[PDB]
Amino acid sequence: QPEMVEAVKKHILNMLHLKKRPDVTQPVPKAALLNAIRKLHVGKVGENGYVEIEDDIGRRAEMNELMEQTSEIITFAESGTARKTLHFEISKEGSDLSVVERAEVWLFLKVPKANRTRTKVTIRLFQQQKHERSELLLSEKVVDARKSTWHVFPVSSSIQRLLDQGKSSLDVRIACEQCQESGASLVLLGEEKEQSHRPFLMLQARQSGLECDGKVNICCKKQFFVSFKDIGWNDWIIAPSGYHANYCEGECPSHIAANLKSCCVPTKLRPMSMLYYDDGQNIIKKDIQNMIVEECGCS
Amino acid sequence: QPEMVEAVKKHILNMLHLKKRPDVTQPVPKAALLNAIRKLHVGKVGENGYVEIEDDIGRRAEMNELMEQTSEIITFAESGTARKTLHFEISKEGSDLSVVERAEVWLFLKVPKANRTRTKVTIRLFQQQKHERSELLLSEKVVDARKSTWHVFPVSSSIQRLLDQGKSSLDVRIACEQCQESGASLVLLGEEKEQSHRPFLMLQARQSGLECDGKVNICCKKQFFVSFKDIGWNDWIIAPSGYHANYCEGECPSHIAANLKSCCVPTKLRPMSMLYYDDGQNIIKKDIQNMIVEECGCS
Ligand SMILES: [Cl-]
Ligand SMILES: [Cl-]
Repeated sequence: QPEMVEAVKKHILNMLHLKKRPDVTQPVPKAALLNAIRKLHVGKVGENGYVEIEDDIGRRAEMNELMEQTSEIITFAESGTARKTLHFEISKEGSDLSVVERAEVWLFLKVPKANRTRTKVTIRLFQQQKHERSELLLSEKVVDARKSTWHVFPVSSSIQRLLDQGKSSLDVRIACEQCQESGASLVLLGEEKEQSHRPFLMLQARQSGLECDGKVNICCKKQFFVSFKDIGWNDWIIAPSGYHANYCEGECPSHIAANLKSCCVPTKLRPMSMLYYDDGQNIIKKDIQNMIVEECGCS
Repeated sequence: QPEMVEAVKKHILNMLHLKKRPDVTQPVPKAALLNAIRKLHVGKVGENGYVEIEDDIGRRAEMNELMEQTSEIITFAESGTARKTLHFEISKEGSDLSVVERAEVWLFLKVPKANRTRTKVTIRLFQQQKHERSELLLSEKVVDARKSTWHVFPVSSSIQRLLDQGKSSLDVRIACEQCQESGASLVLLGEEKEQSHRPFLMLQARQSGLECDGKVNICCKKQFFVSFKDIGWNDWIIAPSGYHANYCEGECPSHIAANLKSCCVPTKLRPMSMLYYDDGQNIIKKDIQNMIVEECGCS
């Protein structure tokens, strides 16, 4: 365990391009430090003097991973069998994704000649479900019918319910009895010169690698969190409080049945930002790549 | 070479969770597509129909790497030997970094009793250089002396010149003859209850792994760019135009003089976003992690 701590310490020093940790010294007073990192927006400070890094690159990494778990699907409407009906055949991708972050229906309201009278019209979207036939109110929206424009119909929860039912098919009847009064018309089939006005459904959805537990020799990640306070480094390391020193252990079966050998290797790496005294007078905010191992696998 | 293309194709399909590429079909008309990805801000379109991804996760990755090459240094002033002089001993970190992105001097103007008369005072910062003694005008700034507040003195180019001269020492004489007229005083030594007003210099600076060239067997990255147009995939792949299929080749010396074996392994991975037809009706924008290999090394 002391050897592990020494190893982690050497690792940190190497990534910071330091030959050793800074000598102890009476540093710049804490008030000065906090004020400086506050004004430069380097570190946000709560009361009692707890410091977090304001522009943490690790948070950006987590955000990127969120994007990596998120897919955006554009489904163009197919003509329905009935009048004023659209068919949406959502890709199987949406079935793999569990959480519906957002879903919109885009319909283009075409107003050939501008009309101020009856400025606003009520558009309704009915999901045609069977078991014989009943209609769900997908969306009831009041829109402006002054000029030709796109209109957006939020249908998040309804698409969520649809996917939860294990379905990716969606037939939509559209109703707008006041539309022609305003001299307006909903482009339901993007045909010919109005083909750039073909309606569509947008769907942004999320989806929601061994760790060493009791696994004997297989390639896995051992989690070893080490607080800087416990290893006597919290004097020159301002932030964060600790370091997730996860590492890859185990052996990997070869390609014997390119390269034959296989190694237990970090397959998922996360960057980490640090705020520290380089000496008694110099505080450094630094962003280090490949600092934290998130997953291990066989090469 | 056809086997390499097949390998890349299989790789892409695997990362997209597809068993094979989508069957050809008469897709949704290009006008509809472009309009849809434009309105949803999924893909920016120039004329002639060239498509780029608007929220490319790869660009975010490049930005993160820029942060990983950038350090921010806070140097607190030490008392000079002369009157109204501050000494800045910049960390050696700044010497490693070549490009000075920005540098500021923060000085706190303390106005005990508010004074509207002589609203503005001229503060000058003189860098005291020798070879006997001459003074450079670091900064000449006109500031408001109504209330006690911080003032920021841009010194980017001057700190750049200092670092270019291979020096990290900086003595600054400060002049403000109009300050006491306005009942103001520059906190030069953050002492006692004014210790949170200790002046400081901020410095944000940048710094500015084998590739297979003719290296026989050492671990390196082979660069293989493949355009989707040339491999007949540009019909269902809307963006980007091609794929940097870089890969790791070579052998790695062992740890014989943990794990003994070492493998040529991607040490630096970059994520890539794709915009593609899942079928004739469904366009998917997806962000894939660990898609592009940027560097290879021995594990
Ligand atoms: Cl130590
Ligand atoms: Cl093919």
